[PDB]
Amino acid sequence: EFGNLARIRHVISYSLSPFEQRAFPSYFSKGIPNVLRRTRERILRVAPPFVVVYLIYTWGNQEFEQSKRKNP
Amino acid sequence: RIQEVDAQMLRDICSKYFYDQCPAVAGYGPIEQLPDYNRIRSGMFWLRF
Repeated sequence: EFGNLARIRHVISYSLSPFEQRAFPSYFSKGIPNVLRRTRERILRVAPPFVVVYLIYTWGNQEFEQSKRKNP
Repeated sequence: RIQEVDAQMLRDICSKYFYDQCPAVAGYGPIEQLPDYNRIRSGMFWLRF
């Protein structure tokens, strides 16, 4: 509930009207580097398990296909 | 100049200067319950008008 959540002192905040400012201010020119930075920060934690299970999926499919084949 | 003011031009002038405008807000003190600017900007108009 608003008004009794925290004790804040010596903090000033400045804003604008939504009619006084652009909706998309420097969208691509500041969005492509920031998305690239977040990607650079998170690929080494996210991607390699998915790459490993991609190789597990492909290996399992080819091993199933080879076990289908009649051994001479 | 005062005597020429009736209710019709009063609400015409007030709809000119007050209705659906973007205000300037200044708060000082325990102002946590002071609403965010979108709430004041929504309070600058009525949906019943």
